[PDB]
Amino acid sequence: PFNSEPPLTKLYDSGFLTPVSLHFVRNHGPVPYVPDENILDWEVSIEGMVETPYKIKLSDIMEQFDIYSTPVTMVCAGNRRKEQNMVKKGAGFNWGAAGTSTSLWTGCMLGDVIGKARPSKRARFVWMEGADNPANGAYGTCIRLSWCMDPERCIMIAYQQNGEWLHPDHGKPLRVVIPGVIGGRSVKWLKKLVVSDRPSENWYHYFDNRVLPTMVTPEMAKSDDRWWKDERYAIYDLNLQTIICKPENQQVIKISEDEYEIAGFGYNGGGVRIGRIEVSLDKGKSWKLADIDYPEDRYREAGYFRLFGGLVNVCDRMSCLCWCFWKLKVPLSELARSKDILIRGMDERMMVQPRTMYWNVTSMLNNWWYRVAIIREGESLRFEHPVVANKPGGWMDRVKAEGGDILDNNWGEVD
Amino acid sequence: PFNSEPPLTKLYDSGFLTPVSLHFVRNHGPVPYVPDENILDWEVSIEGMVETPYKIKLSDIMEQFDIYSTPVTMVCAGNRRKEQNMVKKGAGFNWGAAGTSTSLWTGCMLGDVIGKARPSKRARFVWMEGADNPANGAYGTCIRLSWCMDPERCIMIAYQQNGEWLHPDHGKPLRVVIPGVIGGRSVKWLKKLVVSDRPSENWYHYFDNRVLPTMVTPEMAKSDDRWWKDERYAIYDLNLQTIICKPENQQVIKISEDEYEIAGFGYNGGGVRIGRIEVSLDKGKSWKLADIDYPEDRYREAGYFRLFGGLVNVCDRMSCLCWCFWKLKVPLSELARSKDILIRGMDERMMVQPRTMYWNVTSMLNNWWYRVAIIREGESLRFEHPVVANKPGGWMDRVKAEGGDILDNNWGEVD
Ligand code: MTV
Ligand code: MTV
Ligand code: NA
Ligand code: NA
Repeated sequence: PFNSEPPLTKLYDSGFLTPVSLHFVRNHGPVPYVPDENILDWEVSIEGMVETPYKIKLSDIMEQFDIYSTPVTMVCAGNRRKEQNMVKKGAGFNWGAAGTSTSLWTGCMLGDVIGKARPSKRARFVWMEGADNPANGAYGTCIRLSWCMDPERCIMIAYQQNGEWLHPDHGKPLRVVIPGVIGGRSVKWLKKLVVSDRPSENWYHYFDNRVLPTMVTPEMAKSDDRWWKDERYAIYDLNLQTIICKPENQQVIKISEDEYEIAGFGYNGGGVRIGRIEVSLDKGKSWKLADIDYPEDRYREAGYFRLFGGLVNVCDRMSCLCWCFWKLKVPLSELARSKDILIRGMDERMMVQPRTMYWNVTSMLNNWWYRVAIIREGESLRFEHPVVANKPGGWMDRVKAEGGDILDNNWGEVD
Repeated sequence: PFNSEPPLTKLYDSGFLTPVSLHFVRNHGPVPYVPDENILDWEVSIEGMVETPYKIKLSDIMEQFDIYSTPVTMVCAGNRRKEQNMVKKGAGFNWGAAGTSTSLWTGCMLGDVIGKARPSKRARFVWMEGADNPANGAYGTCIRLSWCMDPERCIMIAYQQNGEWLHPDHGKPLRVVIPGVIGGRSVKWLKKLVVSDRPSENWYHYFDNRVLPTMVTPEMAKSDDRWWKDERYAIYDLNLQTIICKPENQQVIKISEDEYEIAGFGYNGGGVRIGRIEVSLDKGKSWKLADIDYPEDRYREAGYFRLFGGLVNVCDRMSCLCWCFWKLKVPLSELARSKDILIRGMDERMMVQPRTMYWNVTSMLNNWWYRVAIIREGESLRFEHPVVANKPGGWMDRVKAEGGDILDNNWGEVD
C-alpha cells in the first residue's frame, strides 16, 4: 500500500478547500495508470438486482446525466492511528491528525446512475469494485442503496476534483465520492456497480475498515475470521472529531496580557452538524464554548450557481457534508496556569466525543479528546501535540520517556 | 405538568412491547378530554407552504390513506434526569431510567398527509400544534420535512396504541409518533400541521427540550433568552443509552460457583443500530461483549402482515426504530472481586456513550455510563442502581451520605 498525509499546519492554513497537491492519498496497492487519451472511453457496468443492466462510458455520463459540483470532506478511517500506536503497537500506517482533505467534486449522482437500471424492491446495497489489483485482488466494498437515493447524502460518481481532471492517485478517470462516510467506501478507478440484497463479499470489505470490539486482541482477530464478518463493526458514517491546529506543535509563546486564539477544525459523519465545540484548560472540570464557522453554509446560502460545468446545489440540502473551523480566544495568563488544552465536539444528536480511548485492532476511528500539553519555560509557554507525523516530538513521546501510562486518568502525565 | 414513570423492573419484565397501562406519561398541562362519540370527527388542518391546504377528519384519514402498524420505542428527553439532579439540583421531574416505553402504533404516514398538500420546494420543516393549553398556550414544535418523506424514519399520525384507541393521556384521538426522536416532538391531540421554511416559533419549541452547553448556568439561561433560540441545541434524534435492569436495585445474591446473567436494554436515535454493548467489572480497564437481541428484526424478517388493520412493513426498512435487549453471563466469583458493573453501547456510527457526565440546565439526554455498585456483605453481594424513582436507595444517595463527589474519577466512591 501507499499512504501520504499533508502537514497538519499546511492543511489548516490552506483553509476550507484543500489544494489537490496536498490532498491525503491512500492506495491499497498499485495505482492503475490511465493515459489522458483513454479517459472518455472508460466504461462502468451497472448490474445485479436491476430490471435493465447497462454499461456506460465516461463521455456518455457527462452528456446524459445532470452534473453537480459539491464540496465534500474526505476522511481516512485510519486518521489519528498514531495516537493508538503509542499506547499499543499495531499494524497500519501511523496517521497523525491530517488524514482528511476537502475538495469540490464534480460529476453525476450515483442514485441517478443506479435509478436508470431500475433496482429490485428487494435490493438493499450497491457494491462498488475498482480496476486496481492489490494483494488480495480487486478492491471492492459497498454502500446502502437507500443512501444512494437520498439527496441529503449527495453520493456522487466524480471525474473532477477542484475542477481538475482526477489524478491517478485520486482515482483517474472516475471514482465514487461518498460524503459523511470513511474514504474506504469512496471506490477509486470505478469499474462495476452491482445492486444486491446483502453487503459486499469482497476480501477488502471484510478484512479492512472495521472497528472491532475493544476486547478482541490482534491474535483473536488473526485466528478467527468471524470477527470480520459481522456488519455491526463495518465502518460507514464517520464519528465526530475535533482537532487543535493552533497553537502548533513546539510553538513557543511569550506570557503577556495578550489573548491567544486557540483554533482548529472538526468533522462528523452522516451529514449531522457539529452543534458545539468546547475547550477545557482544567482537565475537563470546566469547558469554554468555541466560535464555529461552517463555510459550507456559505455555499448553502448562495442558491444555485455553476462551478466547472456542474450545478452547486448545497442550497437544496440541510446536511453538513464538510468540516467546520473553530476559534476561541483565551488570556495567555490563563494558559500559563494550565497544563493542557482539550477539545471535544457534540453533534445535533447530542452525541459527544469520549474521554476514554477505544483501542481496537485496526486502530481506526480514534476519536477520544485531542490534547495539547502546555509546558511553562521561564516567561514562555511551549505546546505539544500528542504525536507528530513521521517523527517523535509530541507529548505521547515525552510521556513514554517519563515511564507514564497514556491510558490513565491523567494521560500518563505526572499527578 | 404531569409525569408518570413505570417501575424499571416491571418495564424490563414486560418485554419488547410495553402494556399501555405501563407506558410512561408526560403532559405539559391539562389533558384535552375527548369523548368516544367525538373521535371520528376530529379534524386536522394542513396549511403553510403548500399548493393545496386542506382539512381532514380522522374517519377520512382511516378510509383515504394507507394504514400501517409499526413498533416504535418512545423516550422522554428527561430520562435519567435524577442522576443529574443528585450532582446539582435543577428544575424538572426526576425521571429514573424508565422514561421510555415501546408500542405498536397504528395510523397513516405523516409524509403521505403532507405530500397530498404538495409542499413548496423551499419548505424545510413541518410545524405540529396540539389542542392542549398548558401555561404558555398550545403546545407546538416541529420536525424536518425531509424526515417526514423518508420511509426509513416511518413518521406516523397514530390513532391506536397496541391496537387500542388512544387514551386521553396518550393523545386521544390522534397524535404524531416520530421514531428515533425524543417524545417531545411526538405531538399529542394533534390539530394543525404547518409547512414552513424555518423551525417552529412556539414557546415550547424554544424553552423546553434543549441540551444547552454545559457551561451555561441556570442563571445565564434565565437571564438571556438567546440561549434557547439556537437550533444547534434543540433535541431531535436520541443519543445512545444502555441501562442495567438485572440485577435489580437492592437485590442480594449468594456468592457461589454459579454464573449470574447481567441484563438490560438499550436504545438510540435516528434509526442507527447499536452495534455493541459492553460491560466492565473493573472500572473500564477491560470490557466484555454482551449478547444483543433485537426483537424488531423478527418483525423485519416476517415480511408483510397486518395487525389491527394496519400493514406491518418493518421488512421494507433497515432502520432500528426500537430498543434492544442485552445479556451477559459472568461468574459470581468474578462479581465478588468487583466493586461495580458499568455498561456502555457504541452504535454503527462508531459513536460511544461517554464516561463523563454532561450536566446541563434542563438535565436532558443524560447518557454517561450507567453504573450499578456491588457491596459485599459476608457471603453475599448486594447491588445498588444510581438512583431509585421517587425514593432514596441508590449508590448516589449513599455517596452523598459519604460526602463524596459523584463527578470525580471514581464516581465519588472511596479510592
Ligand atoms: N479502488 C480503490 N482502491 C483502494 O485502495 C482504495 N482505498 C481507499 C481508502 S481506504 Mo481509508 O478509510 O483506510 S481512505 C481511502 C481512499 C482515499 O482516497 P484518496 O487516496 O483519493 O484520498 O480511497 C478508497 N478507495 C479505494 N479505491
Ligand atoms: N400536545 C402535546 N402536549 C404535550 O405536553 C406533549 N408532551 C410531550 C413530551 S415532552 Mo419529553 O421529550 O419532556 S416525552 C413527551 C410525550 C410523551 O407522550 P406520552 O405521554 O404519550 O408518553 O408527548 C409529547 N407530546 C406532547 N403533545
Ligand atoms: Na449540539
Ligand atoms: Na458498532
